[PDB]
Amino acid sequence: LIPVSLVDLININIIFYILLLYTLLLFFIPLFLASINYTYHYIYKYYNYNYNFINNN
Amino acid sequence: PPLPFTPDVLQLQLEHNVLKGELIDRLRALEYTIVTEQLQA
Repeated sequence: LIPVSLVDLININIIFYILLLYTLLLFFIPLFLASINYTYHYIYKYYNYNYNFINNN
Repeated sequence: PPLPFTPDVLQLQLEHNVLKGELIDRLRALEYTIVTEQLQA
């Protein structure tokens, strides 16, 4: 069979494929990280320090 | 007299001076938070 071949085991063409693929991955990481979570919105809205005052009398 | 007791003027000026700063420091925190509400608005 064709895919049963030692030439296709260390094929430099697929290595170029992998190289270009992961270089492009590296180039686009800062866009994959650009998703917003709404957890600090929750922290801002719900974190309420104690607003009661001290009154000895 | 108008009062029924003898107030300790030192302890009242103490609580007054402490409580005054706590109120001003509270208003500054609220003005700080209002800035984020008049931005969101």
